[PDB]
Amino acid sequence: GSHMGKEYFLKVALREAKRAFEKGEVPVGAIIVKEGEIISKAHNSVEELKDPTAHAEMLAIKEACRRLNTKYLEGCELYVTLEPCIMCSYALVLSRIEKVIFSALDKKHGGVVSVFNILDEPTLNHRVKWEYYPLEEASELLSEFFKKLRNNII
Amino acid sequence: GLVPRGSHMGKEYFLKVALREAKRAFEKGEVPVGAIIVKEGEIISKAHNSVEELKDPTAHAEMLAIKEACRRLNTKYLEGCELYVTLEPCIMCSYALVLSRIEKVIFSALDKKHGGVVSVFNILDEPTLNHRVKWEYYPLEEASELLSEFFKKLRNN
Ligand SMILES: [Zn+2]
Ligand SMILES: [Zn+2]
Repeated sequence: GSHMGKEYFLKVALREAKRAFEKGEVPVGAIIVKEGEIISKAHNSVEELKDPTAHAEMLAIKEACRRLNTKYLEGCELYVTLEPCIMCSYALVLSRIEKVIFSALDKKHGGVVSVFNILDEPTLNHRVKWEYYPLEEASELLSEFFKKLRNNII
Repeated sequence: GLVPRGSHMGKEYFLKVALREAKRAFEKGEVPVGAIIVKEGEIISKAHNSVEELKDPTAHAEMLAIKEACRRLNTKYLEGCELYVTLEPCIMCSYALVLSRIEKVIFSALDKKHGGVVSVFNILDEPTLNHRVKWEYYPLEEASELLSEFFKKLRNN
């Protein structure tokens, strides 16, 4: 088959971020993969669900747990278009995700390499591995979103 | 001054309502944590840890209560709301308070292991946040004992 590595799965996540952008949401997409199979896909849906916690990662985790009928996502990898925020980073620990791969950094809310290094905190019983795999399109989606925000505010 | 008015119930009263939710969790076989959201003295939502029932690692009491309050008030921001929880919010829930713009969180026991307010991380006192969530540790030993009893019934099986 064709190459289904990190760029491929992040590209799939980018489609979810695109969908979010089209829906007027902050453009972040996430997918959960287990043994090369996509288990769930989700996008930031804060605006449509009127729920500040409805970040892509959170929705993806809930759907994966629902499909696998399990509270833990051991052996699963999460691919997200933007570095997970503090809330989502700890959700990864709680769900026991194996690894998270992200394509852009979040300087003000990131909980992996930016504001806090939540995933590397010693006290943690389960250790979520991570990888920053930058993709130009992920950052451009965010930059375009903020240009739209400015234009929509007098 | 044309209608009746009264003082809002006290912190102990609301924490006791939360403890009731926590006991329900205990009886349902989950981590015994309960939480409620109050706005202008009125209880908007109540919830308890439902991770096992829902098979959802994110279903902590605070998360469920916030989602329910946002839905009942038809808004993503809970400005003016206070959250009472029987255990110090974990890191995930602590930031959820920030994202939801909750005004203050009041808790009755500490979580030395996952605590995100004063124990592991001080998520609320992070000057990076635009919204500052106020917090208060209002100790009630009964809340700590409920958690200890749970963990005890854990090993003893
Ligand atoms: Zn997040
Ligand atoms: Zn929590």
